[PDB]
Amino acid sequence: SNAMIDLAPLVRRLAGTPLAEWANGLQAQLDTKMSKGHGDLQRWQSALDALPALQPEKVDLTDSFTLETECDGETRTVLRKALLGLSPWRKGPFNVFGVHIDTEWRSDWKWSRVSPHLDLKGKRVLDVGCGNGYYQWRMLGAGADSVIGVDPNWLFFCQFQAMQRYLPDLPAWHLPFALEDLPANLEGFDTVFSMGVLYHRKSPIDHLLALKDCLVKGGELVMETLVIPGDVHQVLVPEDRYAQMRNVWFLPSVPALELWMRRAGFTDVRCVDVSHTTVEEQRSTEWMRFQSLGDYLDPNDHSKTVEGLPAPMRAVIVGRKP
Amino acid sequence: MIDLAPLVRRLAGTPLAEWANGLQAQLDTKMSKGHGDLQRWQSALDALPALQPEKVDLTDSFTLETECDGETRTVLRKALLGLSPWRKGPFNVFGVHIDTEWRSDWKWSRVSPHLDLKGKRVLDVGCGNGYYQWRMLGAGADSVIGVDPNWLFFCQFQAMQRYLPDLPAWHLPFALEDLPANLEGFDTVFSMGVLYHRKSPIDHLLALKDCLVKGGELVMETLVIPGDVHQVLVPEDRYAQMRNVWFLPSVPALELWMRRAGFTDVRCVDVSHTTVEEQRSTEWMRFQSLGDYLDPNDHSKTVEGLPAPMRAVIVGRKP
Repeated sequence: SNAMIDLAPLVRRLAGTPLAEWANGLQAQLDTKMSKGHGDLQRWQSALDALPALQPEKVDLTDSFTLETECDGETRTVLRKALLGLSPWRKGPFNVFGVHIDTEWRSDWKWSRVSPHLDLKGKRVLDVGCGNGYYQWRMLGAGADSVIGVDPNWLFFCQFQAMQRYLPDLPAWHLPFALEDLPANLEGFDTVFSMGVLYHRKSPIDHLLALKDCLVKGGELVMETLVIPGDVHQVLVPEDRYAQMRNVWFLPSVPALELWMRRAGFTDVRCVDVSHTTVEEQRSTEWMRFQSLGDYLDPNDHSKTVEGLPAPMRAVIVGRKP
Repeated sequence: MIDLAPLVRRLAGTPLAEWANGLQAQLDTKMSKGHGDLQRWQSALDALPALQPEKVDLTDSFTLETECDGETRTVLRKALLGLSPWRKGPFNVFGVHIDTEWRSDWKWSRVSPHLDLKGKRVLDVGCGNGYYQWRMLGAGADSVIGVDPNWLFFCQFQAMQRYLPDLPAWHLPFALEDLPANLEGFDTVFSMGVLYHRKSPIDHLLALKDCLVKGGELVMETLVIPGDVHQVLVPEDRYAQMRNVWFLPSVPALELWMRRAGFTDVRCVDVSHTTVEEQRSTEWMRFQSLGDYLDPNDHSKTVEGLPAPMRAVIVGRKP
């Protein structure tokens, strides 16, 4: 009972690009996936159905995600309650007609540091593991021609739908697919982002190659992942959990990761941003009640996780497809 | 002591009347036996603030609302945490979100549209903390009795009943075998998450059938495997780290067993493969959960190499 999405505008937008053939089959693939996901989608429909009919008088996506319109107290209460029905909210924050979706992450802080290193104007962008799509909006704010996000999580998809309701003309799409669901050798995006995915992949090199295969020649990869201090030979694989997370594989040093990207065939490879993640930028909130960074750090030594491993440190590395 | 007089009144004139007239004495004795167990949770129950809801929703969720300041909410939260671990739920209790291990709300949404509970006398076998009992009233049930021989589950029900004291739901800390034979007094009986723990799945089905009036309905949920009518898994040792797991039939095998037990109009209404979004450790349930029980390299298997948890809901009628 979630409406089907009309992809005809996406098909129109991708005509005359290497993405055209793929776009021509997306409507069928999306329709099938949403049929199969009907049960899961029902979990969030009452929340989506309760979102009030409002249109922004003002939109900013360049310095934040902020939507403004004339909205009374009663309407704001309805909106706030509907949005809370889509919790937990991880990437953000979103300012939605005076409702502050105070998400787990200050994704805006990180974006602010990365964006000045990139020229997105006129580019077709893919965001891999996009979560709720927060960054897709910001990539439009930085001038992207179009942004497609992929993440096979229905709640993330519904959080994107909530925002797209109020931004229905903008060229951003969220596809509830895994990266492996894209065809081989798509080679159609100008820029690809993979933020927070590499450390969950058994095969980091295959991940890098899959991202390269998404890019046009001359395209750009922006890779963010968990790293450790040290030289080119230092690579951590946890015995069990890392910051209480399962399925954590390789945590290379920055020089190790740069070398792997060169072996995967990227050029102009360099780190643009490194930092230890702070409890100020990642924490539980009213909108994301579950445990968060502070809970996963050694309570006596914030430089270590509860397992005694080096605490979360993220690097952003940029490279080009030669 | 818990006063069962309103239950006795509610059941007068039904086939459950005679049994109800013996319940208070049985409960009192069971609670004597369980005194030592019950003491563990008394201070937490005693710490629950005196509050009464201004708004109650049991139909679309479990949500209770009232005027409550931060200091009372702090006391409420601490008391409720004293009853950890919380498995079935979630409960929204005056702004305190009991984020339980299970999204039992999701499962309820998959099951309830297939059932008509309006005006029915319902028994919930293996009710855990009684979450679904509240939802069954939300769905129009005249009354719900839950049975589960676990003292913590009993105390978790008491915690919610404190705030919903006039609703016709009761939790009995009994095993199904503690009910007399041939009660034949319920319109609908639920057995959710029990069959796989029974050495005798057929005796379980017959015991459930014996609780029902003629024309009554059994809602059966349990762990299953893929395959045809001949596929039946019994683990060599553990299944998803659990001891005492016996039969995991295929859906067609389970339907056949239900027909052999004498049910008619037997049909599977839901099949789902349990995900870590539906079952997980939380601040309210800190012990291990589903993600720890799956093969970390192949989530289609348990850590033992067996097919990963798959649940089926099957409905049948007593002829």
